[PDB]
Amino acid sequence: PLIVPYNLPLPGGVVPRMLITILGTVKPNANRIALDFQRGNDVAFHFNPRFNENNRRVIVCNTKLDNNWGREERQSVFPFESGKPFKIQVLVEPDHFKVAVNDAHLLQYNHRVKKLNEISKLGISGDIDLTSASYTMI
Ligand SMILES: OC[C@H]1O[C@@H](SC[C@@H](O)Cn2cc(-c3cccc(F)c3)nn2)[C@H](O)[C@@H](n2cc(-c3cccc(F)c3)nn2)[C@H]1O
Repeated sequence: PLIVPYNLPLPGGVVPRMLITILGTVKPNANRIALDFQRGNDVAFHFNPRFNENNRRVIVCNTKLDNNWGREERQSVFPFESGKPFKIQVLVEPDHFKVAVNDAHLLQYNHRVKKLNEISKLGISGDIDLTSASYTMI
């Protein structure tokens, strides 16, 4: 494969028990990946693996409101590797997004944007070959 950046519409927004699955492969020498769950111009949930921030690998999560980034939430557990295939699963739960990578729980992100049914796009960006992006209800 899909063209990156990729826009996946989420019809009617998100809702608890919606599971979003992203399959791809990290490029060689990757620097960054981003998933952006968007409410119009706002980013309800930005999930941003950084492969070289001051020579460290870190996951940064944040929200962008009225074009302003908020307070970052950081996770140093880092399950991605340059050149390797991955699966990201984002399960919407009542009070947070729950993220697993390669079937292992990674992090939760509490809902800052609370109009879940207005979070109606997922952008997928950065240093990946994107194989598929889809959603289902569990
Ligand atoms: O906030 C999140 C934002 O970050 C900024 S970079 C600056 C901050 O990182 C500053 N900062 C440090 C800290 C902090 C807090 C505690 C400890 C600590 F060490 C540090 N708190 N704030 C970044 O451009 C943003 N962005 C990334 C992308 C993007 C586009 C395409 C592909 C892709 F993969 C990503 N588009 N926009 C977005 O990721």
